Amino acid sequence: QVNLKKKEKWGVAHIYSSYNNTIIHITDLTGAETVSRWSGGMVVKADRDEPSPYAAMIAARRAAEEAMEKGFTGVHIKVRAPGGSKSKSPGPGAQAAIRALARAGLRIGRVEDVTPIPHDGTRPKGGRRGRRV
RNA sequence: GGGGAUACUGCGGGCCUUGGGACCGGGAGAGGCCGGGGGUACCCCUGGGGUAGGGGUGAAAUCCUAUAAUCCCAGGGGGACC
Repeated sequence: QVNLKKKEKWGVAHIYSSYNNTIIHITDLTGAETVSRWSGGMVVKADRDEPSPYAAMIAARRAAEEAMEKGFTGVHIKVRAPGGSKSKSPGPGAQAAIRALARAGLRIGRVEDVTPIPHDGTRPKGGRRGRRV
């Protein structure tokens, strides 16, 4: 119980956003201790509705209120679209979730598109012609 | 079968330098080969965290996951690719 004068506790919200779901995941400043992890698939029951900025805001609110219960007055943001051979655009859930966090009242610090981009590229799926849908 | 002409072609000889070849100089270039050193990304293993879903679709399911998954963190390894 260190004598905390500031009560400016800062954590990190890692936001995995894709075209199929979104995961809010709040940790300490390191990232090695988790404090809240909420998903579209927790907050709803329709798979097609998992990605939505609706239910993204809800997952964000639940994770936020849990974290600001536990302390953590502010959060840095690390939004992450899927990997290198997959898509490199996050989705709507990202901006929706950061807006939801600000609404919840956590001081949003610095934001970063921490998306793993390859300097080479493994082969992506779909084959030579892609998805012929 | 003879005789004649000699521009062109051929044959022989000689000269030339414009075509081409050689050389020299400073540059250019993802030309090639061989060696070394790296870059993310991805996958697996280990350890820590943290629990109930993840994934995928037009919508779903197969599949993965409560032996602890997805997510996050620290290490190790791997093969491709720049």
